Amino acid sequence: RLLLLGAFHMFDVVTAIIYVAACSSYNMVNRLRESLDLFESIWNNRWLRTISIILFLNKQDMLAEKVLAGKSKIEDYFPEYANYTVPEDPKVTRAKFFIRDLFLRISTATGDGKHYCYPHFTNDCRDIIQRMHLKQYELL
Amino acid sequence: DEERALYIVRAGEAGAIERVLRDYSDKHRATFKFESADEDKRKKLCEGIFKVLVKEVPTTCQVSCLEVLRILSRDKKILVPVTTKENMQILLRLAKDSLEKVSEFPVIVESLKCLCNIVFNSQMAQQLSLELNLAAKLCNLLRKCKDRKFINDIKCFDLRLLFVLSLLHTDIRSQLRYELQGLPLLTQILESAFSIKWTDEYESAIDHNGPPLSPQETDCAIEALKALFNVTVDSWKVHKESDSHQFRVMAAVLRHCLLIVGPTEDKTEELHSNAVNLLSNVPVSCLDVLICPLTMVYNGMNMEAIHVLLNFMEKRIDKGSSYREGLTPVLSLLTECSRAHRNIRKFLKDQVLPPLRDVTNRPEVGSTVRNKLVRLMTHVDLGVKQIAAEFLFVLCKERVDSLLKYTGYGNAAGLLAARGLLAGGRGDNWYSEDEDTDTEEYKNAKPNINLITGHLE
Repeated sequence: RLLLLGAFHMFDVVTAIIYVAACSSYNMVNRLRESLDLFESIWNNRWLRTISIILFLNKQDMLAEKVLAGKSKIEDYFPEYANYTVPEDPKVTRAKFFIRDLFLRISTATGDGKHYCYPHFTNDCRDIIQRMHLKQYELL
Repeated sequence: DEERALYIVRAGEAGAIERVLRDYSDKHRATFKFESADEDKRKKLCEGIFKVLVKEVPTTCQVSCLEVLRILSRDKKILVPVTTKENMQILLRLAKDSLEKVSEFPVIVESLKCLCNIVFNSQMAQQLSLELNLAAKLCNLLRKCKDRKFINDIKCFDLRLLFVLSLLHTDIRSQLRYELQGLPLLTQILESAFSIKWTDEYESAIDHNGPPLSPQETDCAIEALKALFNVTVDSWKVHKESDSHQFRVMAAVLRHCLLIVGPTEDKTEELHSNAVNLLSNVPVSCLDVLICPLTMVYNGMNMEAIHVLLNFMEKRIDKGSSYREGLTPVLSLLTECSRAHRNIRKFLKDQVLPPLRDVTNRPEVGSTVRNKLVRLMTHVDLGVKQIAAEFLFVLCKERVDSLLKYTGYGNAAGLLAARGLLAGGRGDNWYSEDEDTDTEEYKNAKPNINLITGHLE
């Protein structure tokens, strides 16, 4: 069975843990720090030293809108955002990568080789091709 | 600079202009950013040029004037006072109706280039294009070049102008597809570039020792493929029974295109990419001609084109830049082909997911094609991470139990959650009766297996 602790028999409260946390709560006051603390508490336990974790990061569009609006800035709540190595609008991909890395750095430290973490973010072809055709046109 | 040129143009001496304008074109040949201190003078020069093309002049003077005007027309601001119907009629008159004369080809080429620049840059020219009926004249010029020689440049730039007009306006696009016979004519152009000699109704004769193509034929083919993509954008919305014969010939021509090489290794990729882009608009029920021959060989069929497509995708994954614009069309085309046909799906399943024999390694680590497609399943982008999962999900007959064997629950959790099934289940489609395909070693190691990770501890 798999346990759902988000904030084949599926149950809501064992072989795997499904943990979901909204990624656009950094401005709200913060909640992202609480989520990271809970994740680091569950990952480093000793009773669960062989179970893997599947992580879901939803509400991406709300974060995109919030970062494009510009009313609230990340660095006001997460001072580590500055001096961050470079990897739509260029101010969204950096935010998404930073949010993912905050969770990833906790896992890599300990437990290597006994369990793993799987992070997931939760016609288009014609539009993609038309936009590519427009952008790449070169004047004679 | 422009003051002396304008004065000597207003003077009117035929010989002096052919030298002054040529020198001006030589000095400015690779400039694309203009400063605002030189605007007014430039504008005046532009008008002066249009004042001299009305009178009769030698051909070299016309060529020089058109070269200078092409350079000036790059900047958007100058065109506003000089976009009028009387001015455009002169360009149309120069471009066009007897092709017997041979020394007047460069004039036609230069006028077509100037029209391309003017139509793309400005906005009123697109509105005048409907009034002047440019598309019908372009198609007539295309038909007039059926058998003549020394015609490649005119055809290439005619196709370029048609592509621009179709891209920037919708009324002209609707005029080409349903009236004016756009689909046959353009198809014929391709059939003339590749030199196809039909063996059967929808089959062509292919020689392995065939000579490579030429740069000019490559350029004509590329322009024709782009224009044909713009014409048939809304084809899949409504399909009748009287259009199948027209689309099957197009599919056969594209299949013949996929089996030849260009001059260099860089043009071949562009040719195949444009062919793959066009193939995504043809209705799915007319794509069987891709495996049309009955003689890689599977079930007594010929499957070289599918192998070429697979190699194309595998080589595109290797470089790690721009996955969104480089992997969506080919993966979508392969999934659509595999959903509706039976031979293609079985061939691809045997080529991508062979029977399992290595159990002491994780799916993500490795260098085979299965490993790359599994690594692609956890990506920040949504389109890539969904299409790469769906491609593997189709090959396994939409059964969860067969997907979890090859990939693992951890990698497939996202796709399972998206489709609403997180437990044992099946897809909506039913393909055929399940069989047994298990290797012996796996049968030994199954009791001690890890379902979440996908390998043996």
